[PDB]
Amino acid sequence: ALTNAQILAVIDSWEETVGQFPVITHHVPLGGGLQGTLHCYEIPLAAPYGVGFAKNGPTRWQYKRTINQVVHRWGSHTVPFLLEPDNINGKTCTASHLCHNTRCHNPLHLCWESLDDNKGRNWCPGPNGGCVHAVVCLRQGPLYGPGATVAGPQQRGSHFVV
Amino acid sequence: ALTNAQILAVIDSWEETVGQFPVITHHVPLGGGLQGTLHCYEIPLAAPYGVGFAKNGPTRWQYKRTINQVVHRWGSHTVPFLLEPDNINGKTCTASHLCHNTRCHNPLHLCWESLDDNKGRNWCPGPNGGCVHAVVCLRQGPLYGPGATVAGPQQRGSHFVV
DNA sequence: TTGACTCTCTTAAGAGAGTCA
DNA sequence: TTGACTCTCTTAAGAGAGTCA
Ligand SMILES: [Mg+2]
Ligand code: NA
Ligand SMILES: [Zn+2]
Ligand SMILES: [Zn+2]
Ligand SMILES: [Zn+2]
Ligand SMILES: [Zn+2]
Repeated sequence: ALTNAQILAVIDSWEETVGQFPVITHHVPLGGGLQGTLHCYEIPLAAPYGVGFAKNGPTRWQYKRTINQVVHRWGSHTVPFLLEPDNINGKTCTASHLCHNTRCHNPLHLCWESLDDNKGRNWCPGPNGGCVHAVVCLRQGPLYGPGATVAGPQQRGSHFVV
Repeated sequence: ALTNAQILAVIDSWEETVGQFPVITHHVPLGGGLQGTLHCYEIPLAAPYGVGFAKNGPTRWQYKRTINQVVHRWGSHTVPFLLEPDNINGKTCTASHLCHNTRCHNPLHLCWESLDDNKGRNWCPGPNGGCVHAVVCLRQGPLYGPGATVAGPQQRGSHFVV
C-alpha cells in the first residue's frame, strides 16, 4: 500500500509464504561446459497455492493483501521490487527469472529490468560462457546455441550486395 | 497450385523490384570492437512502395501477384524462401533480419528460421564477438551488452538460498 | 490486375482487473 | 477477509486476409 512500512510488511509476508513453497533442486548449464545447482521455491501446480496467492493464467499468479480495508494486488513475482522504480529509460520494469523457471518465486532468482533485457537472457551463454549482463545470469539461457535455420541469405540474380 | 517455374518467376520479379529500392550504407558493430558495413535496400516510408508492394501495418508489408486470374499474396520478406520448407522442429519458419532493419528487403540480409531463433539474434555478440549461429550473424545484435537492470536478486530475511 | 488502404492474429517473455463463494 | 476462478492486455520480433475502384 502507500506507506514504506506497509510496503515492507507486504514484502515480508510474501517472503514468509514463498519461503514455505517446496524447494526443488535444478542442475543447470553454466556455459563453458560447467554445471551448477539452483534451489527454486516453486508455487504449487494447483490450488491451494499459499496465503495471498491466486492463479490468473496457466503460468501467471497474483499476490493479494487487504490494507486499510482495501484490497491491494500485484503480479506474484513483482513484490520483491515494490520499493524500486517501476520504469527505466521509459520502459516498464518487469520481473525477470534468472532461473528460467516460471513457477519459481525465489527472490534470489529474480531481477527487475526492461522486458528486452528480460527476454535476452534466454540466449545468454551463461556465467561461465561469457555473460556480460551487469546483473549476472545464474545459468546459460535455455535457447543458447547454433539454432536450426532452414535457409540462409541468398539471391537468384545479381542485384544485391551484402 | 503454382508450379516451381511460376514460383521462381515470382521470386525474380520480387528481386527486380526490391533491387531498385534506395540502397543505404550503414556502418555497424561486428563484435570484438570491430566495425563493418551493410547495404540495405529499404522500402519507402509511404506509398508508392514499388510494383506489387503494399503496407498492411506500420512496419509490415505484403507482396501480391495475380497469376492465371488468381490473386496470390505473401509477407513481403517471405518471398526469397518460397521454395524452402515452411516449418522446422514443429515451429513455423519466419523471415529474420540479419541487419536488424525492418524496412530492408535485401535477401542477402534475410534468413528463414523459427521465431525464437529470429528473436535471439537481437542479443548476439556478432560475427567477430563470438556468434555461434550456424547461419552466421552479419552484425552484433542491437540489444547486446550489459543491460540496464534496475534491481538485482535480493531478500529481506533469511528464508532463501540460491 | 493493381494500388492503397482496412482489419485481426502469433509467440513467449511479461501484465491488470472482475466474478463469485 | 481470503480463496479460486474468469477475462483481456503489453511488447517487439513476426503473420493472413478483406474492401474498393
Ligand atoms: Mg529479427
Ligand atoms: Na525471463
Ligand atoms: Zn528459481
Ligand atoms: Zn547473461
Ligand atoms: Zn538490410
Ligand atoms: Zn549470431
